[PDB]
Amino acid sequence: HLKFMLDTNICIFTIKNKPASVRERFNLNQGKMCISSVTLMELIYGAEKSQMPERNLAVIEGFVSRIDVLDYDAAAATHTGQIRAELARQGRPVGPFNQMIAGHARSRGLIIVTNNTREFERVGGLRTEDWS
Amino acid sequence: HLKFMLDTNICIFTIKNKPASVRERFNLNQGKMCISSVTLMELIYGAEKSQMPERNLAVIEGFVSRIDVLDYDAAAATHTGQIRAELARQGRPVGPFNQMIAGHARSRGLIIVTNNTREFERVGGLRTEDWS
Repeated sequence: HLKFMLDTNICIFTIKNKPASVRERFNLNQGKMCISSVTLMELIYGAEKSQMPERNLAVIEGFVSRIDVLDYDAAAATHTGQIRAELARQGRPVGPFNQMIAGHARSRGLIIVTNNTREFERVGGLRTEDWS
Repeated sequence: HLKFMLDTNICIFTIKNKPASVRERFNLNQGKMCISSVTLMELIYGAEKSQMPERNLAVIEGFVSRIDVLDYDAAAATHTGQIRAELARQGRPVGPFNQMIAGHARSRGLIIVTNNTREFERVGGLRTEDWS
């Protein structure tokens, strides 16, 4: 059963084995991890904008096949909308894709795994961990 | 079968029945229209931050019951990443949520209905209409 939603940086760190501690923790939690399709979007952007698009796309494809990719659905969208309004009320900045990842995680009761701890902690009702 | 994906502005115009031309075309295309869950997120944000949230959330409720809401899936994410890379290459600005709506539409072979033709025409391989 899913416990963790990995943020984009955490996926990249796992793929790069750097910081090595992230891949180590990844292997301790197999079967319990997923990403938002929003993170898949960020990963594909990284690959297609790179100097080696085909190679890096295959890397992403291989990586995501080992975990679940969750569709960003009405529940995720609604939590995200609520979160954005609350952040606006408090005058707190969170980047657009991170807002969506946060709402997606919260909509599924998942822990967000991220190295951007302070930013995600601006969001209410959301648990985070860092594996770095 | 679906033909159009409405962007957030077009939904609001439909809801407000102003400009009335949008609602008119909307009713001519019943059963053929949808929104990305990304647009649902924007609508929920708008209602939650408003001065009458409960009332405006009910409006969204009602509106959303009359159309299809499509989950933003891996295919949508993949088109979006490609699009962002291409826009960046060309130095063309498109807002983050609009990038995602464009990718979702392109992944499904849908026409984007928008009053922001300037932004969406920057995306390659994308058909658009303006109903305003």
